Amino acid sequence: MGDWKTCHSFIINEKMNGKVWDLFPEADKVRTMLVRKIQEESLRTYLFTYSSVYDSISMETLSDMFELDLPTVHSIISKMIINEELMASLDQPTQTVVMHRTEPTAQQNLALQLAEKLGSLVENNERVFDH
Amino acid sequence: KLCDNLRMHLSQIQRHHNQSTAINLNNPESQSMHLETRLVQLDSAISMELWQEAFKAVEDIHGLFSLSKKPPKPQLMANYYNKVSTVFWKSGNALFHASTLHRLYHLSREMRKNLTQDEMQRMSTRVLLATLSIPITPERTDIARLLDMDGIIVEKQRRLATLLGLQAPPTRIGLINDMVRFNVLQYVVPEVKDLYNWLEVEFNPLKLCERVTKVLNWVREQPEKEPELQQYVPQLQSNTILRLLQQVAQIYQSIEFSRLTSLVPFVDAFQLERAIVDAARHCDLQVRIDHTSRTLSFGSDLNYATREDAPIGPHLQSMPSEQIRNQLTAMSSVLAKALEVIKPAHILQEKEEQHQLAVTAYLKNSRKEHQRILARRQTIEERKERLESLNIQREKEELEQREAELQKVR
Amino acid sequence: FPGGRVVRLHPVILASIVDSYERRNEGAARVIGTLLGTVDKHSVEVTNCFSVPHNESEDEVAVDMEFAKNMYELHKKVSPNELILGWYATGHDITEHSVLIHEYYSREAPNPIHLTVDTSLQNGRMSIKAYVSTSMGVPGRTMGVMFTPLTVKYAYYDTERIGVDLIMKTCFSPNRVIGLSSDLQQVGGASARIQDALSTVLQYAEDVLSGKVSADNTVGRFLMSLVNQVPKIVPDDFETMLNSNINDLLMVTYLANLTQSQIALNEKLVNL
Amino acid sequence: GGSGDSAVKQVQIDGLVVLKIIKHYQEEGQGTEVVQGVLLGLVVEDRLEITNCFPFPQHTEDDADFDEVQYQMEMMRSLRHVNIDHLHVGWYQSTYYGSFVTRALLDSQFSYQHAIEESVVLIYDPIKTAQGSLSLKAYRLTPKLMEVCKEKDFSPEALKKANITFEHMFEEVPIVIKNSHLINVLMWELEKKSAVADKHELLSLASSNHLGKNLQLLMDRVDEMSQDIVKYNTYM
Amino acid sequence: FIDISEEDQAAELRAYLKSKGAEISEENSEGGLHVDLAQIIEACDVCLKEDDKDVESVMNSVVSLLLILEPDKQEALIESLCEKLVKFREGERPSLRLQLLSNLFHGMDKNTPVRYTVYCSLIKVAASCGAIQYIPTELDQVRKWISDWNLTTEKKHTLLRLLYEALVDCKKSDAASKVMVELLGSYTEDNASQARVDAHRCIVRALKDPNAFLFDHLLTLKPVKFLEGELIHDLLTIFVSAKLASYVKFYQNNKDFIDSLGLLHEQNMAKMRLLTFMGMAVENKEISFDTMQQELQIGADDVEAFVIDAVRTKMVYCKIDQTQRKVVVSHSTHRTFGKQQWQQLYDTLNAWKQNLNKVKNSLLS
Repeated sequence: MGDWKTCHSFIINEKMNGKVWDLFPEADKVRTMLVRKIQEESLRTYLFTYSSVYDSISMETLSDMFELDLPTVHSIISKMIINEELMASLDQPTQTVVMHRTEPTAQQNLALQLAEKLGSLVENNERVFDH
Repeated sequence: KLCDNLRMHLSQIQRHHNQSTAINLNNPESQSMHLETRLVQLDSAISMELWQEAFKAVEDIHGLFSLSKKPPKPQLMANYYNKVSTVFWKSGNALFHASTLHRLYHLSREMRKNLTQDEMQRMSTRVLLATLSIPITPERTDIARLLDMDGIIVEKQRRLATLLGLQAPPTRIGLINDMVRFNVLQYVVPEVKDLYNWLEVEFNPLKLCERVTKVLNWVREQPEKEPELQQYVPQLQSNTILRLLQQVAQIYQSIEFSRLTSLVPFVDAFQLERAIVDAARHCDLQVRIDHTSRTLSFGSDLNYATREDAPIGPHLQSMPSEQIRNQLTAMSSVLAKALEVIKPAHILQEKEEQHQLAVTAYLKNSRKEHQRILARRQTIEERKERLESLNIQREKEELEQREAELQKVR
Repeated sequence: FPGGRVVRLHPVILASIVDSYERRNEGAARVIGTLLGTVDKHSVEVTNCFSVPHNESEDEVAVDMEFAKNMYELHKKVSPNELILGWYATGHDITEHSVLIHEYYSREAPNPIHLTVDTSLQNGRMSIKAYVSTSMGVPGRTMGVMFTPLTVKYAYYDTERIGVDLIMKTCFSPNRVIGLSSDLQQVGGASARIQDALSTVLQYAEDVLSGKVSADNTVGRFLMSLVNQVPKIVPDDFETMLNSNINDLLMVTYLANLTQSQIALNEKLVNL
Repeated sequence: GGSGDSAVKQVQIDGLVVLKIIKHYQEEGQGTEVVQGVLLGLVVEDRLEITNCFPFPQHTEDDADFDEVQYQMEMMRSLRHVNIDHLHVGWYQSTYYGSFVTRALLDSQFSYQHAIEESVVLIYDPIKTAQGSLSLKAYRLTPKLMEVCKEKDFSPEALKKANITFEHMFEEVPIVIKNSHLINVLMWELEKKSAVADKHELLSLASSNHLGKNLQLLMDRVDEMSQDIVKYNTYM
Repeated sequence: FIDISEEDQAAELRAYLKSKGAEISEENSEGGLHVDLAQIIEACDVCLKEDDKDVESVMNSVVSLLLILEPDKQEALIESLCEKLVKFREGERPSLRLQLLSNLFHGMDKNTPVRYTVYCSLIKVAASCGAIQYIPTELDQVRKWISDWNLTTEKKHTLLRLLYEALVDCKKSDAASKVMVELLGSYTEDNASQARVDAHRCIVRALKDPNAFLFDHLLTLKPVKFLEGELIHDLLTIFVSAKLASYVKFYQNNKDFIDSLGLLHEQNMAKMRLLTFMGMAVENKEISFDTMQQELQIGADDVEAFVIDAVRTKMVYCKIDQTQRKVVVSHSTHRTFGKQQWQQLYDTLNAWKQNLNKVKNSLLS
């Protein structure tokens, strides 16, 4: 679902209730680290799901709504575009992302193209068994 | 102990060693097993296993009640157990809540007819609790479950619903529709009944918030008002906003976010926009939420597929707009022109009178051929009987003939 | 208000009577049978029918009622829904031997509905006519009767109505199960050409002397009803969106040619 | 002439038969793989006239267990008493999704075709395949495959028989192309229906617009087809 | 009951059924039969004697009802008896007597009189269920024949006038009102004195239902092309008030009967429909919010609220943008020559498009 405060609540409360937060005096340090990872990867899943409809995105709303600083938000978004190699135009000075990646049909086309690619890969695997 | 006691109980029923349902031996054992499972389920236990043993016990008891004839006080206790079940299912599975609550209102209606129940105030709170609780079924967000095939989860949901005794799980619009046709709607409390009139038929999207908020706070006040009702208010409040947002998406093309916040008064601004953002993230409506001057667009006609539909069909009456879909342009172009010509056009009437004359010319010749065809067909029918049957012997005879021949050439 | 007053029929029920009459088993004149379905208030829903061994003669009636019970069990196993509603017979309407047909029905005890099927070479003779008996004697002699008329109308399944529309085109002349979109486009163009001719006549009637009064804001609403739906709106943004969608639909169609060709590349490798 | 392979002849199917199939529809169990019933007919001019059908009503919900012999026996006693005899020339299915061949129905066809050469299997594919050209398909099985029947097995049988070569994409028999001369009654109905019954004709057409605006039909059929193609191709 | 497959002697069998009620029925049965078997004289007892104290005479009545139709002057016989039913004041068993005959069978409809008598009796005896069955049958019969002799038609117009206000459903009342207005606006009651009184009622009918637009229904077919504009009716005054679009025009042109009840709310409903159509119709078709606030003379959010029920009415019908492109399409309202000239432009468009696209699809089929 992606609600990060809900995700924190289920992990933190039930490990106090179950006597599992108590064990290490680093408990709050580890909780803070897990809190930041949940904030980063909830923002990541939010962008992956909603890039199915998003033309363009403001970065103030991402900062406030995921309760994060602008360096962390710029760092999250830039790494996501840079290392999955996404065709998204990021403006850091004007705090604005433009993409237009849509669509319902394009997803079915990519799924069919993956299915057809696994036809050619098997077609050429059968040849390398043969010879 | 509950799991092994159930194995012992079913084994005892399967003995029949001077024991039968006519002395009601099953009933204290099932009553204990129901009370013990029900208390353990409320206090604390793992979710899965209590239900797995309880469903097997229900299948036996449903069998025994059908065989021995339907017993009114154990069915009334089963109704009381089903009220505990509806609350647990609102936590764990909305489809099972919808079937169990519909079954609870059906069985309690039959108990009122059979046994008389004059508890008018309690019946009124229980009917309002039923109408408000029943349609609230969200959509599936379990992405790994979809990949690993949702149909197996659906197989168990269908069989558990047939075991519950109400066939397949009820769908969102039909569940509202037949609950409205039930005469228990007449008995519904005024504030809740006119809340239904505001939520269903006088669904003006710029006045919904004016109406609902006062009633929503009233049902959230707890001293006599069923504790179940109070915990159903935030989901009812969200379901009200979801129904409103889909209507707004069909009436508005674009809206300022500042004005959009003003139209929906709520507990908090952040929780309100986060709720609109969450529905946008899931895609229970087509939207682009954010922009530099922070304005939101639903657009026209754009993605008029699953994302506008939410996901298979609107959650409200027929004020969804005329968006373009597959074949619709051709169908509307043909249908409008056909309706305009067919309804009053003299040239079409003249064509029909000429066509009717041609049909009568065919028919007046056809009666002559029907007389001749009777003699041809009676001759064919009698000799078709004999010729096809004489061959239908051969296609069997030749199997025996093949063996007899193959037994003469070895 | 009194009960049954409108009867809903559909072409499968009519087809079952025609099939029973024609295949043939000497049924060239008077053929009798049983109709089945369900009811709501003032409406009767007839959803199927079947014939039984019969005689009608001056004065005789035979109904194999014991066959009719077995036929009902087989029908009730086929359809949990269907219930017996009445009897059907080929014309003429209201033969006196109907008193005996009522007595055979009387044994089993439900209400009867009576359907007469006509055969006349007259367009203004209604094809199927519906009646229910009234007065209705019983302990004087048997079951003397007079008939109240009922109105027959079409409404059961839409796929059956769309399929009968196609069958009615086949009745005109085949019409066949591979052209369907093109056949519909020709029907639509045939209709559109009738509209051009009709509107030309409607205007010219006003020009000639005086006309068009029944076709004034009425036709102006029909033409607007067409135009508001198709083409929806008009600007550059929307036709650009339409052309982008034509390119995506063409891309999906192109990819479907590529999938079918890849299935063919797999097919061609494994059939050598 | 209408002769095909072995002794077979082209199929002529009544519109009365199509209406009888449509009454027993594709509901009261939408997802459930129920083979609907048998087709009855006779050898005629150049062709096979398929005159009738009846359904076989099994233990249907989502589940669908097989059913008793005396239902077919009493039905084929009953049918003969009203008209002709139990001349059974094929069988029919709709049933769920768009056109698919669940494997044991091929074995069922193979067993039927070994018993009766003159037989056609009928597949009905209307709105569930998007209605939709080639909506009725009537198929017969290959003689070389039938000639070597029984059986196919796993690799014995098959290795010997399939390396004598048998065709398996095979004869589909074309249905309507002339009058049956039973149209007459329906033609007398047509001029009235139309007529003052115009409300019914217009409403039936108008159902299409409601269906076409509401249903995501091109995307929906592509998703079930994409699912089907990936299932069978990944298995193969 | 008892059977009617006793050997006829049907009149005698029905006379024998009189001598199974009160004593007075028996004396003029048997003492009638000592003079004549008769027809009308024997039948007169069923008309004159009462259905005792409750209406379980229905089964012998059915036998009597067919018996009177064939031998003589059916209409005179069947426009008798019926007022006894109205006097009794039970409706179900009386409705059964009327329902058995209906119309178009058993000595026939007329020519309309037998149908009129059963329909007239049914309106007096029984409410909405009987009337709603009759009206579609009457409508499709009207388009097969309608009377040469006006009094038969005037009897029907009078029944429709009684019926439309006795249909306790506003939109069935509107539908029955429209049928009454179409027939009067077509032929019969012209006879201009009869037309004047219902023409004044038509102005009241237009103001009575806020669904009736303003002048649109009168414009649409024969009525405005049949009733004088200024002479006595005051008809064109409403058409002037509609165009000049203001409370001040109604306040100048209104009259005591409608403003007493009165027309205060309905003027705002009229203002909402007329201005929203007129701006969009002229501008031409994508009006600014700022203009619309000035035209309707209300706030921004009030304009949006007016837009919602303009969209529910379907006088305009597409998604609403924020400040420009506010209300578009439908155009359902009257526009006289500005819809006739649009049709002439559309014909030119249709003729080019349908022929050209038929040529393309005739190279691709």
